[PDB]
Amino acid sequence: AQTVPYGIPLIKADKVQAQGFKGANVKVAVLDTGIQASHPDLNVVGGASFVAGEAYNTDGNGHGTHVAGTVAALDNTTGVLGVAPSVSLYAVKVLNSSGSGSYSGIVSGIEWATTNGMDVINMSLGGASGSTAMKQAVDNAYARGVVVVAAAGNSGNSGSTNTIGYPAKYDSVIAVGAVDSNSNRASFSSVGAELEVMAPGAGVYSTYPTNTYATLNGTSMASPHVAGAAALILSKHPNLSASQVRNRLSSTATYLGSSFYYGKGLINVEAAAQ
Ligand SMILES: [Ca+2]
Repeated sequence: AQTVPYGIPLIKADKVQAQGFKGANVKVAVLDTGIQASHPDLNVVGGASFVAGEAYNTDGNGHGTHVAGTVAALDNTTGVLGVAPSVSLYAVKVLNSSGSGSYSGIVSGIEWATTNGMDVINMSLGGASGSTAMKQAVDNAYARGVVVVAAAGNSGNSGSTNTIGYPAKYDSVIAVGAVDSNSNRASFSSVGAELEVMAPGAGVYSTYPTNTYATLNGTSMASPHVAGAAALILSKHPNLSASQVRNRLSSTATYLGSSFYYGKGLINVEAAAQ
């Protein structure tokens, strides 16, 4: 029995897939803690590790295998279902078993992604401070046609103090906030003027270490829904430029309220892709 997480139908991923578009030919790189490549519900085609002592194909934390699952859990008779199940998955390890990464490691991951022709980059990570190297790394990738997607942050909204993290804060990166199954903004979701779009981030079930599946909360779970949506949009319209894919996502987002808390609203892949 394959489970279908609320997240896929909520963003209308199921409608698009039913049309035949599943992300085939689109190269998606997941910049995270790696992925458990042996997971039976995943097909990791390659990648690289910029973390010392850990190869790219193992995940001693769980976070990367979970994010990876939301994007591409295989469409079959077992486990869960990804947003773009026929995508080419590349595991780029830039975070350690503790889920922490240095700027250089991340920067290497971004550069590797660009140099190796990836189509979409997912970054479910973020710090309080940026870096000039990271900004260059991300500007060039996007300018080279790569769709950059990152988690907005899990600092909630205490105050009126823009809590968007980096690299989400950068102009070339799409900042993704999180909503629950009722489409309401999850309390932990970062707010700020850079907040672009929302996606399911509360209570998302996906592939998890050592051939199992678990439920997690966080904007980190939200980002992969958008990365996969970009992959769907690209599989249906391969001649689109990154920003064009970007524009479809924002323009067709379902209005939820003030952008400071919701961006342009909840993504709708069917409207975005047509
Ligand atoms: Ca499956």
